[PDB]
Parts: sequence; C-alpha cells; structure tokens
Amino acid sequence: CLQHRMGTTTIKLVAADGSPLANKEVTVKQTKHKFLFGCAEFTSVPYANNKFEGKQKEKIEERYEKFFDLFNFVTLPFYWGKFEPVKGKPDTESLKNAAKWLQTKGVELKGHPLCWHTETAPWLLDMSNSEIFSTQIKRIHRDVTDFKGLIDMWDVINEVVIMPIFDKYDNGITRICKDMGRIKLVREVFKAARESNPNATLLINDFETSESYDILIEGLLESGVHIDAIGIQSHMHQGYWGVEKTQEILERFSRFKLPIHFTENTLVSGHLMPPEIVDLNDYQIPEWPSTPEGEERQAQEAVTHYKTLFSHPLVEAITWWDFVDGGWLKAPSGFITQDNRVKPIYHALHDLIKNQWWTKPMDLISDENGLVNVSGFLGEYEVTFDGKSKSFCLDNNNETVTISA
Amino acid sequence: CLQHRMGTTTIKLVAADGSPLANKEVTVKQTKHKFLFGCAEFTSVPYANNKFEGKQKEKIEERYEKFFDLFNFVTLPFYWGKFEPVKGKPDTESLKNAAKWLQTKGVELKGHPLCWHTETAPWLLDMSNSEIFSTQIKRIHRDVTDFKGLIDMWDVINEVVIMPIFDKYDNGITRICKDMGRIKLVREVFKAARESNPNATLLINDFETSESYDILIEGLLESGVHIDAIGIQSHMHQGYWGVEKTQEILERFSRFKLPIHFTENTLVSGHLMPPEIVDLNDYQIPEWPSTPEGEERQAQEAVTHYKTLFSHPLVEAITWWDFVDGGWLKAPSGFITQDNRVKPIYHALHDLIKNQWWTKPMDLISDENGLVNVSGFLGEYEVTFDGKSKSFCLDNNNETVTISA
Repeated sequence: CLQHRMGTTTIKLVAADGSPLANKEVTVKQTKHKFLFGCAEFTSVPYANNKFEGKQKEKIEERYEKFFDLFNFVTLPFYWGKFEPVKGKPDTESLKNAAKWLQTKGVELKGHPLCWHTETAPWLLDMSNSEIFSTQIKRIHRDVTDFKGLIDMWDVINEVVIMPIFDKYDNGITRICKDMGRIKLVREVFKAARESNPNATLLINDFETSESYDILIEGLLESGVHIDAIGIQSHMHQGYWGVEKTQEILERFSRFKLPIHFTENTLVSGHLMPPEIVDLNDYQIPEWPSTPEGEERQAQEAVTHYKTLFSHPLVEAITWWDFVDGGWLKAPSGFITQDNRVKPIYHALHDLIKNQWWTKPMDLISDENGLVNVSGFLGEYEVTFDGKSKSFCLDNNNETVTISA
Repeated sequence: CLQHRMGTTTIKLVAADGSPLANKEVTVKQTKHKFLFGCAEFTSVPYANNKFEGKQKEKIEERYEKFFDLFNFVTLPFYWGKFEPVKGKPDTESLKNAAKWLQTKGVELKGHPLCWHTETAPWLLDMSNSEIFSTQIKRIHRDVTDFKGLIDMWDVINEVVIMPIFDKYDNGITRICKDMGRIKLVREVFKAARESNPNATLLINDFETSESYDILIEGLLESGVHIDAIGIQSHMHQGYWGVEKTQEILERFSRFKLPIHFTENTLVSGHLMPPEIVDLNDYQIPEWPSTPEGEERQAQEAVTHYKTLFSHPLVEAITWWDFVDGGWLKAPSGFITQDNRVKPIYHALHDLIKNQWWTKPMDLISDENGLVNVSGFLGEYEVTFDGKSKSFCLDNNNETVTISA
C-alpha cells in the first residue's frame, strides 16, 4: 500500500573496456528520498550571510545537524516587503548565499511567495494599479531569472481566494486582483514565471480547502493556466483535521490529476488555538508554552498526518512550517525548543521517514552480465565495492544504468 | 436616486398622410414596468389545463386578479422529474397551455430549471454518465425549441456550486457534473440552449452567495461561457439579510457588469426558521401559522428588500417564490392566505410598485411638429386622444417614436 512510493532499477557494473564485473559482491543503500520532506528555514539567510557568531552560531549549527538528518527540501523567504523594502534594491545576494549554502547540503529549494497580499512591497500603494501590476510582473521576471538553476520551484501566487476581498489592510496586490480578477492575475504571473524559467516547478498555494479553491483551480485550468502542483496549507493550531477530513480534501483536489504539495504544516504541542478564530494572525497572545501531553499529542498526530499524505499517490511533498518552537504566533509548533531540546515529534518523524520509509542496506551479487536489481523507496542510492562508492537514481522508468570503474 | 429606472422619449403624432397632429391635447399613462416584478406560479399549469371547477376555481381566480395587478413576470416549473416522469413522454402540452394563458395576461415568462440535481429524471440512474449527459443536452434542445417564441428565458442550470458534491441522494446530474466538472457541464448546457434559441435569456442560478459562486462565474466567463444574467436566490426563512449584507453581495457580483436577477425571494410572517439548518428542505413541521406582528415584520422587511434591489442598477428582476401562504415548507411566505385574506405585504408592495414606482397620468399638448416629450419609469405607456389609445415603449435609446391614425 506504499507501492507507489517504491520502485525497481537494474544497474550494470562494467570495467573500463565495457566488460562486465560478473559475480561481484556489492552493498547497496539508500542515501536520499525522492519524496520531498521539507521544512521552511528562514534562518539560513542570516546564517549563510555570516550574521551569527560565538555560541549562538554553535547552538544554531546544532539544530542544523538535526534538521538535515530529517529534511531534504527547504522553503526560502521571498516576501516582497522583506526582499525589497527599498524600491529598486532587492536582497538578491543575501538569498543567493543562503541557496548556495543549502545546495551544498543537497536539499531541494522552493521560494515563497512571488505574489501575495501580505508582506508585499509597501511602496506599491503610491503607484497606480497599472504600475503595480507592471512592477509585480517585473519582480517575477527578475527574481525567477536570477535564481534559475539554483531555485527552480516557486509558490508563484498565494491565497488567491481571499486576496481580492482581503480587508485587514490596504496593499497593492489586493488592489490589482480586485481590479483585473483572480483568474487574469494568476494567468499572468504564471506566464511571466514560465517565461523566465522553462524548467521551473510553479505552484499556486492556499489555506482555503473548501470548494472555492477547487473551483478557482478548475477555472484556471480551463482558462489555459498550466499549474505544475497544487499547494494546500495545513496550519492546524485549532486541532488536527483527522484522517477522514484530510482524505475528503485529497480526493476532491485529486480530480485534476496534478501533484499536490502540502506546503505549510503545523501541529502545536501546547493548548489548541480557540476554534472561532478565522484569520490565525489575529491570535496574538504573549506566551504559548509546550506541555508534555501536548508533545505526545503533537507526535502522534504528526505521524498520522504524514502517513495519510504519503499514502496518497498524487501527494509529492510535505513541508513543515516551523522547525523550532516560538516561531509564527510564538506557537509551540516546532520539533525542537528554543533551548535546543529535541521534542518527541522529531523522534517520531525521524523514525517514520528515516527508518519505516527507508530501504535498508542490501548485500547483492551481480550476475554474469554484471547486472544487479535494486528494489526500495524511490530516491538516491549508492553501490559500494572495492572501497569505491557510486551514486545512482532509483526511479520509475525501468532503464538500466551502467556504472564504470 | 432611481434615475437609472427612468427615461425620456419623444413621440410624434401624425395623421395617416404623415402630417403632424399639431397642438393636440393628449393623455399619457404608464401601463407596464420594464422592470420584472415576478412570482413563481405553478398553479397556472392545472388551472390552464382545466383541472379546477366550482368554487375552488372561483377562489383561485380571485387570487389571480390580485396576482396580475402586481406582477409582470412569472416563473414556470420545468423540473425534469415532474415534466417527464415517463421517459420519452414530456408534459409539453400542459405547459404550452399554461404559457399561452399567461401570455394573454401580458406577463414575461421564465422556465425553471432545465438542469438541476433535485427533482431531475429518476430514470437517469439506469444510464451511463455518457448517456445521462447526452440525454440532458437533448432535453434542453427539445424544450427550448418547443417553447421558442413563448418562453424565451431559462434558468439553464441551478445550484452548480453544490451540484457535484451533493450527497443527500444519488441523481444523474450530480454524477455527470462530478465526472466532467462544473465548468464543462455549464458550458455545454448554455451552448445547447443557445443553439435552440438565439434570442433566449439564459441564466445560471444559485443560493450560494459566498465567493465560491462569484469565482465559479469568473471561471465560466473566462472559459468563453456567455451568461445573460446571474441568478441569486434569496430564501430568508431564517431571517431577512439586512441592507448591508445585501449590498455587499450586489457589489461583489456587479464586477461582471452582467444583469443580476433575484430569482426566489422568501420572507415569512410567522416564527423564523432556526438559523443552524443548512438544507431548508429538512424543516418539515406540521404547522407554521402567520402572526399579526409577523405580517407587519414581513411587509416592512419586504419593502426594504425590494427598495435595496431596485436601487441597484444592474438588478433587472425580483421574483417572489410563493404568492400564497402554505406553499413550500407550508411556510407563511405568501402575500395572501389560503382563505384568500390579503396580507399587509401585498398592500405594501402594491403601493411600492404600482404607486411610488409608477408614473402618473400626464396631460400634454403636442407642438407644431406633433412632438410630445414623455418622462417616467421605463416600461410600456399609452397615449390617448379622440377616444383612441396607442401603445409605445419608453426606453433608454433616444429614439423618436411616430404614432399614426
């Protein structure tokens, strides 16, 4: 029942002259998941730009050791307000340094978000709608082009269902979305991003899980917009959804036969957030501590959540939002506390991802033609023999990979 | 403030040879509204097919006198389950007789609904989705063609937001809508209806007033579907919306610059329906009496509702659902009781529509060229002189109408 997450490849071992390494004993092991187990990680920016020193840096590096032993995917911040507070002077270099550092850790990268009404550029409010739109399109061209080859996945536009009717504060993006409409805006931002990076994975993202989001997506697809993956947020501060609700959402959004990314996951290990709060940002409390029984609940619920999503074929990524407690809403939504205590949820998900869902080392022998069949979870593998180690991909297409001296 | 509801025309009075009737004293009066003040009227079917006799018929005719003194628009029933309970044997003649009778009363007609998951054809459940769709399209061709020239306005498809996720019972329309999607289905039913009647007014209708309906409409329009009017239901058994909520809905649906029809209006003159009930059809209570204070509330709320809608330029029709108490849900939702007592709401809306919103007789004299300028509410008028009476339209286009012997 996790067959769709697994595969078989044949590798061929040859000498330099093409002759088979026959009856050769080898060891094969998984080194990476193809499935994207991600986490937002915004500390990478100040870290990779040498903003920390001494024991604060050691404490942060301690957390990175745990982080990279679990995740293979990272969401990076591109909020226009933060990325370009001064018009014409983007923070390109800072995030290049962050992406290049993360790239040496061998994690996939996504940038988030290119277009959003929250934390957008404040100076937009001085421009006409015509100019705002023109500038948003140029922002996309610029940033997608500059990070091509380095960040090739994007949340292009975010929370489009509420975007035009957002009333918490005036912003440029609500203005243009109200002016030209959700569908025209989405079409143009996707067009612009594709123009700048033919190989980019382009997401639309939203927290809205009711029929307004699936109707929007149906309208976009029928109007010629090409979406590479549907992003669904999963901030469950007010209580875990449960399996049944999760599966109703998965089935309904699966009708499009597009990859589904669970883009932003939260379960808290303290008291739940009151259920009547609509916009989560309105819940501003001074302190929100983690509790022991809350940590047990968080761990159990997180396992059930990850299992439910991994079990669904069209799901292709699960991204946790806050790795450390006291992030967004100062919530205990992390796997690690601020004083670097590893919470039960880390042990639970580490066991799930790096043990239960991990193919164990295999001792194999090549046949007369130097062929070795490998079965396991889709991802990256190594074959070892003669003290040499060689990487290969284990994917769906049963094409034989040749490996030489 | 109701300028958009009014206009000016010049009429030219000429003898049979084209020579002007100069300095001719005439009387002009309004005979009809252009604005569609409608009411569903399903009794027309048994009435016009001679199903009533004696004093039941007299009692019904008594109500029709009041009905036609108020309304200029009628919604007729085309529920597929009722219209064609036996496959291949539609109830065409019955509704032809009803429409022809109503036509002699000079009221505009709309048929409702051509495609809907509720009270559809039960025998669809024996067919494949392919056949269901094929048959629904043929139903539309047939009925739109047969009633061309007689019924030229249609609720083509109804409650599309819930249609694919409707789970109260299995039906053929939910099946095909889930299969091919809301947008493809709507496109095809509108295409088919337009093919059968180029001059037809084609509505989509829904009770859903949240952003899921306006997002659906935006998707339809962007996918090339041409909608003549947006239908919004307004069944307020659980309490009048209020002006503020009504106006938020009007503004939001006005962005499409299409006519808006308020297709099904209900306010009750007894106790309100409990607010937590989602599906109104579930509220099946043995008795639901009208009260005096409830009738005062009903009248005042109905005036406020009609005023709010009439004041909004893009609104072009308001249709009450039940003219007589004890109709749908046996609710006191009518203007008249079952023992033919005229309720306050009738007197309130009659005064509003046929007095406050009615241009009073004008005594005018034509100039040397036989020209008479007429101002008033858009609609049909008569000019009278020499004991002769002549109809003309008062509309937006500044066109002089000539009137001869």
